[PDB]
Amino acid sequence: NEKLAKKKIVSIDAGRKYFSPEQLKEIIDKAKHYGYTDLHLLVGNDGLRFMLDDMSITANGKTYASDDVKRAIEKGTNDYYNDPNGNHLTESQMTDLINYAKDKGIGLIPTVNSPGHMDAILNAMKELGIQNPNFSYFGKKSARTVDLDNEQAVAFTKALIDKYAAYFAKKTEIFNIGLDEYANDATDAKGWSVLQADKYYPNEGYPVKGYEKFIAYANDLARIVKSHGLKPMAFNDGIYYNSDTSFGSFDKDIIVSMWTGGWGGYDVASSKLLAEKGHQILNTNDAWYYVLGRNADGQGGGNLDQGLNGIKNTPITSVPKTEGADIPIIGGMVAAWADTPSARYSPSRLFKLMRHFANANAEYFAADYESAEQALNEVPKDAIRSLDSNLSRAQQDTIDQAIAKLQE
Amino acid sequence: NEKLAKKKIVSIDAGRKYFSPEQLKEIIDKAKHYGYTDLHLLVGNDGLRFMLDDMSITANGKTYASDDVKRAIEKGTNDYYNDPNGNHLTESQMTDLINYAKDKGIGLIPTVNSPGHMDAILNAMKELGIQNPNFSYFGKKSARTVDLDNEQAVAFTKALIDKYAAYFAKKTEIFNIGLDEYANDATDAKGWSVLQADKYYPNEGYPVKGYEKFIAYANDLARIVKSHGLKPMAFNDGIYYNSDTSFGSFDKDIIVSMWTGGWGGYDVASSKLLAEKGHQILNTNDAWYYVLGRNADGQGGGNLDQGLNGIKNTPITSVPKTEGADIPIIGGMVAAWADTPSARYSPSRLFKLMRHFANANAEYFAADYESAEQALNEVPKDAIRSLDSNLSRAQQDTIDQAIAKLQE
Ligand SMILES: CC(=O)N[C@H]1/C(=N/OC(=O)Nc2ccccc2)O[C@H](CO)[C@@H](O)[C@@H]1O
Ligand SMILES: CC(=O)N[C@H]1/C(=N/OC(=O)Nc2ccccc2)O[C@H](CO)[C@@H](O)[C@@H]1O
Repeated sequence: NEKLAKKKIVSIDAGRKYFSPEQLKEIIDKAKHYGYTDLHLLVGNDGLRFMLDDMSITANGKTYASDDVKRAIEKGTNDYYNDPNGNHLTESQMTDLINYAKDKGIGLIPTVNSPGHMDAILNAMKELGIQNPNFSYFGKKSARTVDLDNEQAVAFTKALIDKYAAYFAKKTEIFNIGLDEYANDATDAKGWSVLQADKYYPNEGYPVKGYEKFIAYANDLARIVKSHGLKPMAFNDGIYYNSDTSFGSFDKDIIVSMWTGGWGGYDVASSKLLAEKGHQILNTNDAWYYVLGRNADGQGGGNLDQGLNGIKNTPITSVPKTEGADIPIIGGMVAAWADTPSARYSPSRLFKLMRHFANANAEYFAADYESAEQALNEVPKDAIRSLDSNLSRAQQDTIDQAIAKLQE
Repeated sequence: NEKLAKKKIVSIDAGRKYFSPEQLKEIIDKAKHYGYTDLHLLVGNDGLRFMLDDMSITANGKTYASDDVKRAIEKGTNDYYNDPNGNHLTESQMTDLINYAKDKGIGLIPTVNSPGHMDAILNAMKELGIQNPNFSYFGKKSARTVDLDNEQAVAFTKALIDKYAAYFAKKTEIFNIGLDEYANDATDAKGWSVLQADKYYPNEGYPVKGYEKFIAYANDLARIVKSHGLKPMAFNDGIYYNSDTSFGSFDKDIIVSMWTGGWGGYDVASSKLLAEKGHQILNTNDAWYYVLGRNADGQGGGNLDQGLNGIKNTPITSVPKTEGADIPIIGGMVAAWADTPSARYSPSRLFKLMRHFANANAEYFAADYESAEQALNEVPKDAIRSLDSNLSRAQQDTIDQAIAKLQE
């Protein structure tokens, strides 16, 4: 069935906040249990929390030694938030995690975010001797965003992505380069307008070729990822921002994680425009968002009850900003975020979100056969087998009737 | 139940195209059958197809005689499209239609559109001696939109709305003043930007206080409608366009028919902003749109199969441009339109749309008790009664099992 063949993805922000391999395996088990197909794991998102064994970087006519890069990144991340739970996943842990997921039929999609949400990398680059990597807006320095005029900072960042992409090659299918929310701290969430401004309002102090350079940067990352046999993904907001096609084009192989329909003064391209350009669309509707430590109404945007309500009200098939058109999607992604990374991670709350997303879109999620397997095993060792292995969660109680056997 | 208490509305464009009282009663019967609560009947929308017995209008220090107004409007409408099926509903027919609907528990919501989509009224005003009522944009004259600088044209239009509102008083609850798509012909669908332009780009030939005057106009119509005990409704696109609150405010009693999340260069306010301003929201998602004579993919926007797919993919609870927030709604409205008014009206196609909207949102629509009543009557005259009169279409087959009795 076509619905069941879609991707159903849970997203976890292990960039801002540390998650242990054990916690992540537990998430993987629940994902499999509920009919999900993939774990989307941000490891670079403000913080950078995945260290390769060899972190040496060649860029700028030199090689930054592995030990030096590791030190700079570890500290860069800790300056953002020194998490008492841990700093980073190691390469051994990631290889094991990917294999553990794969053995269960769960794929892994990493994110290493740039040119925004890269606090730790910027911090690292500074320690390594790269001057003024940060974008500044009229005196206000972005903590999270690289200046695209800074050739050395850009070359280092590209080489770091390439290094990660070389690792994830053959172990994974998709690599999310991110691209969301350029200089959102320094511009009060007006980054794309700011990058486009100089073209239409010249000689006013706006970044010359700002957006043009962003386009070139995004496409170069896309080529880098694809050179390792990987499909690039990115968040939608900066992609043909304001529906403006006059700055250049985006590479069609960029899968768009469509998370926002925009807001006042933040006029993103519709998913209709993006799909018509040829981009595949992953529905990542922010109606479903959950930010750790926000549980009920009044606790702010992305609170759990808001996310659970978005899940109930806005199904997997309902994409942001469609113009009423029929947008084809590769599937849908529900996202948990750690904006305040010191908040306590609650497995039960995350699984409640995941369960609700699966149950509210039951025809899209493979039925739970684990329960049935478990029951057969619990039969003293001294229907179920014949029911087709292709039901959805919508037909779940069928299976739960066959487990209601128990006696004989 | 809260879901069942929502409004579920079918919209019919009897402004562009003539619909007979008989056709409309048939629509009302189907609406009741499927669990709808209201018929939204545009009678002024490009064409004007409802004539009051007394059409005399006092404005501009004079009274335009009823017979003169009737002649001008009838011709104005025919110049738009002289429909061989008929020109207008009469007052007797409308009073009967409203009563017929009311007796069945179906409300009627009329639309008389302005200051856009008012071809016939503009045509009429010209015949009646009002000079240059039409908005022009750099030489290009709008056929559909009144110039808000034209005091006499504005005063006549306001008085016509007041006349209709006086008629609909006590017979109805809501009056839709429309307000969609200002000068969409003459500006290539850029009307709101055009009205706002002079404020930010002065001395360039843009309408001085264009949007400011639109705001005053909308609010005056709102006061007029409310003076007859009616709640005003309007389409969302012109309401705080571009999320700009610096031109003035909209009256909070304006219920917003939220039909569009906007598109490239057409940056409407989010339903989040509108709801936070205090506006009640009627979900009128254009994903569900059906334009008569467009049946399959490739036949253009609003084709039937597109509407049926929008209905399947986007439920009644999914509002345009929410910013991911929980938007409260008074209910939802599915709309059939006659953009090409010479297209053949197909009852079966319209009922298919209506049926699908009801079945795709089954928990919102009152169950069909008419079938059960019919069966009891067909019992030779020489369970059903006890099942609660409060089920939704989701529990329909319960009732259809009780009708599967038939024999004894
Ligand atoms: C692509 C994305 O979601 N980026 C940021 C992001 N941006 O969201 C907004 O700018 N606004 C918003 C916040 C909560 C829910 C919906 C939209 O949302 C997440 C939750 O706050 C952040 O953790 C992400 O880093
Ligand atoms: C409020 C509204 O819908 N206005 C016009 C309207 N505006 O729609 C658009 O501008 N674009 C559009 C067309 C079809 C489906 C969705 C959006 O849609 C209807 C169907 O074309 C027209 O009949 C209406 O007059």
